[PDB]
Amino acid sequence: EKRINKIRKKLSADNATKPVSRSGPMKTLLVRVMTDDLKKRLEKRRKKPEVMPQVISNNAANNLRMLLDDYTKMKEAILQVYWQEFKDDHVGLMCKFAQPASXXXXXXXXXXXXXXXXXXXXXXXXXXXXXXXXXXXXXXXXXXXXXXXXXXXXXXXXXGKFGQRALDFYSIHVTKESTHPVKPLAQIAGNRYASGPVGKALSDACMGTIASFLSKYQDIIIEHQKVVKGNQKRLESLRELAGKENLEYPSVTLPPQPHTKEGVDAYNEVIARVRMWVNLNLWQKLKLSRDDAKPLLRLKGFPSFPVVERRENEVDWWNTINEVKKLIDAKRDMGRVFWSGVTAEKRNTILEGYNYLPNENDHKKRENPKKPAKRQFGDLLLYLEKKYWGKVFDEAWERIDKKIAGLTSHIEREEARNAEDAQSKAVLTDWLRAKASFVLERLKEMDEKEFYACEIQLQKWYGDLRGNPFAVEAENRVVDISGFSIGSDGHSIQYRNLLAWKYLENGKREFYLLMNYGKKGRIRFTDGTDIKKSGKWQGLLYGGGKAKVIDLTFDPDDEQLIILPLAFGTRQGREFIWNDLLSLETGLIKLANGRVIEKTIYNKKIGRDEPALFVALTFERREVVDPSNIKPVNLIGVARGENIPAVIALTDPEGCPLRIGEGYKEKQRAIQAAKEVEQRRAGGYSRKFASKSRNLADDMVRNSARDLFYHAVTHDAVLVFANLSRGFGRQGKRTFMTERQYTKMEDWLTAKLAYEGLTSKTYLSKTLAQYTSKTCSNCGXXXXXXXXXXXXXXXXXXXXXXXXXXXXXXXXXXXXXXXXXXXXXXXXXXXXXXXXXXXXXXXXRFSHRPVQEQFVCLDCGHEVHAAEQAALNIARSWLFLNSNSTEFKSYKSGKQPFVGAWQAFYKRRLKEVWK
DNA sequence: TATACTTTGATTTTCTGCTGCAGGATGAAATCCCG
DNA sequence: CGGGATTTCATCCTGCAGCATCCCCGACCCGTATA
RNA sequence: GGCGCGUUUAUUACUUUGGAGCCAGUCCCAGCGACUAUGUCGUAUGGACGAAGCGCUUAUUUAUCGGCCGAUAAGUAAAACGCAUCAAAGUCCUGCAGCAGAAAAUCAAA
Repeated sequence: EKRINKIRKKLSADNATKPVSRSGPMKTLLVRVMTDDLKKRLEKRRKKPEVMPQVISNNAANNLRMLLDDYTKMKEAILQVYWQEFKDDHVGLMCKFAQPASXXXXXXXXXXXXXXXXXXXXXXXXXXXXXXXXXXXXXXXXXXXXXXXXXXXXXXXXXGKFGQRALDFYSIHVTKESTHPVKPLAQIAGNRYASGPVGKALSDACMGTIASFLSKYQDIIIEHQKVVKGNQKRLESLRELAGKENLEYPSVTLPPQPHTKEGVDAYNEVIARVRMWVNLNLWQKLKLSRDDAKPLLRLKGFPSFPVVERRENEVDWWNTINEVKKLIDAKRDMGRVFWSGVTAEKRNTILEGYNYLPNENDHKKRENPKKPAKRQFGDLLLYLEKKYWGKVFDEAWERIDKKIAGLTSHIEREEARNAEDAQSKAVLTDWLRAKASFVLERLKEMDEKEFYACEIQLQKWYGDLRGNPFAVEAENRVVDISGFSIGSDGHSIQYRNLLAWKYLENGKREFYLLMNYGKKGRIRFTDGTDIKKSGKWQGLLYGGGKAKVIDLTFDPDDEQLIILPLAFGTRQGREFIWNDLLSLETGLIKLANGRVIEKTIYNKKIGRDEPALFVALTFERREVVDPSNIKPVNLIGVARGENIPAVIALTDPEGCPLRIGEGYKEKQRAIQAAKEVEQRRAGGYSRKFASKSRNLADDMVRNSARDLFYHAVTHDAVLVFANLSRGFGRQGKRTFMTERQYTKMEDWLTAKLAYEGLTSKTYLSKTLAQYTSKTCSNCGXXXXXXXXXXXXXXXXXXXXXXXXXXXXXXXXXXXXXXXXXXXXXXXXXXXXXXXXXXXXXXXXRFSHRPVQEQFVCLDCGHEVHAAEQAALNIARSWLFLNSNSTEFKSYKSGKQPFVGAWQAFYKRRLKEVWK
């Protein structure tokens, strides 16, 4: 009773249905094309198929290569010419992509006392439902709608929404007229692809991409205007250094608002220089806390123009290896006169301060730990200093040169045979960096002028040599299928693609995808109804608004007609090809769009270089359940977290009364530990678990969304989430992006709720997260007053005591926190409390949740899991918000804050009906 | 009893993945060549 | 002069919403051994 | 960690997550540790080599038993079957950015 398709057949089989209004919910297939290895997978089994289905016929693959390669070339040409348009005039291209308005009317005016940003910002009281005042500027009425007031209500020059079809791309490059000199269908594709579907799909893709770039660029220009205003407001760093008299000058002026991309680089360079100076001379040598001298923020978020502005820094491995060896062996003789020279004492400071000699690598936890190869050279230097300082350099150089020669001979004999050693490359780079950072100490002692030039060259070479043998080339290749429609004259296929389903022997089908992107016809159709055991080839082409299957006649020929046999499960087909509730060939689902994707999938037998072929037909729904349900006895309190996500508590409607996805952080910590142990040695990543964590996270999100949806439906309940303010994450030091999923569960639950009809007003509600997980379920904050008296505060709720136990660690520490309290209390206590952060002791002992699972109250003496207790607080916080009893009249009139009003609701209802 | 050592700040060079935004999920109609 | 291939052309969405919620680090980076 | 079966997720074969099944050694290269130090000994860290279910029918080769072949142990090869072995999920594309991981430099804090 706990599968997902049982719940959708519980929803869609107890109340009525209704058609959609304008658009619908979208799903997508992701079927794979049966090339050859999908048939090798079939002739390897125990039971074997009756009909060994089909294979890509070795000519369809060649024209797919031609089509995808021509498509990406045309995309790069269009994006390069609009990049050259964008670098010449920002606001011109922004005004080009604005939109048309609609089919409006004779709206209002605001010419006087209202201009623009970059020319007659009019107005209209559009929707009279609950929100009007749409500005919608003109002179093509560009729907400008902005002005966030604050200091000046200035409306945005370009519109509130950049658009896809604003430019009329099919009046430019693709048409035979219009002497714009860049024509992709003519110059690049060689005039052999049809200028119908190719030009319009390429239009849709390129214009959607530049619309997304401009729609990000406008907001980023606005937010960098705010950040540069705040950063000009934060040059009291010059005020403090004169205020403390200890520092002379930073000597740096800020540029204006950058606006290009390289201005952002110069601006953030100056910001980094000032920030490094502030950390070096104010945060450390003068011991100032961060939140007294606020630092300069960095301009982050500036987008780049999409495809053309990528890096492509590709270099070959052995040539850079020989370059590092050339730089090392050039300066060998100058290193000999240096290390045989100056002192014993200064040279010991070089050997000890620059991390050569091993500090504590002897802690043998059942063999020593390994050394980072700048310290193995230190051990060899120590042994040669004992046994043998001029000729120590020669023996050290010969030994490390023999190690280097053995490593490069092993990599040459293993790389150029069949495979990649994949770890000894990293060790060769580490030992080369060690030889470099041993040779360079003439320059790090004599003159630091040219020392930094060779250092940044060696840093670039080391970064190349460690990262570039693990970089992935060969990004995905997509072509689009923009719609399935019969033309105006009812005998044609506009966009020239179909879902075929040639009939097999008994009753089953084959389900090809037919593409005809050449400059010809080659597909025709009338109608049919027979079911004979041959190529009925039917089709589903969506005539007008109606859905119609056809009888289709064509011959497989090597000029056009990409014929892709699909491969999918019974699950995907049962879901949205032949679903017995939402059938095709009736119109309850309709196909909308399609692709063809050549992406790199992982094949286990070799490395990941196995590009497969997926299709991805995307579908829109047209039959939708009408909301006439209530969910009264409901209040399922979804309380989310990173350790255990989605903790569940179910109540009654008055408020009186599961750990979905329990073991989850351990699994991703194990995957992360595998990535980290494969990253330290063997400097890259080993591209096998390059999608393991995303697949685990997706499986958890979708299984937990299934479980939340199940417990919502079968117990006649409404889920109650907390307003986590999307984008919510811990965002610290050891905080991986794979456990930031407080938004993803809500997104997937809405996506399974938007599909199959419903909205976020019948099974999903959201309440405020203020002071949940903090109030005990039989008791009542964050204003822990330490103003009460050093021996023992008595608090508000009755009386307390002292005698603590603070377990502060991150080293080797623990405390009883009373003797230290008396030591920090001095005597007169006022001077103590002025000069103590010893409130941290009380806030570490007397706090709720000492360990980050449990909970301890301060007047109940109660122990709860603080996740079931958080869930009950969520399910009662929503019951407090929209129930006007007495106390929600307060906090809307502004009488009390939220805390006292919620406590007065809670302890009144805790004695009344225990809620 | 301090001097030796440790983790952590801030710049920088290379790569990776995962989320978080923004575009989207094109049918209808009208011209126009062409043999 | 109809068939088939190009060219244009354009469509809707309103909402109100206030400081913690996730985790955990700080705290003491001063401490601590030990020569 | 590696290698294979395949069931349920009310026409097909896809991408995944689980459960269960069987094998995880050799110093040949390299790493790393100790030093009797331009090397010797260890350590399975990485490449390379092999290890990767069982049972029932049918043809055979070898060893046992029987006075042309018959029945056992092993091995070969084939097809079909059974058991170990059992449940779930899928909404994608494009493009940027932001975080985090990983070493590696430089300048400092106590």
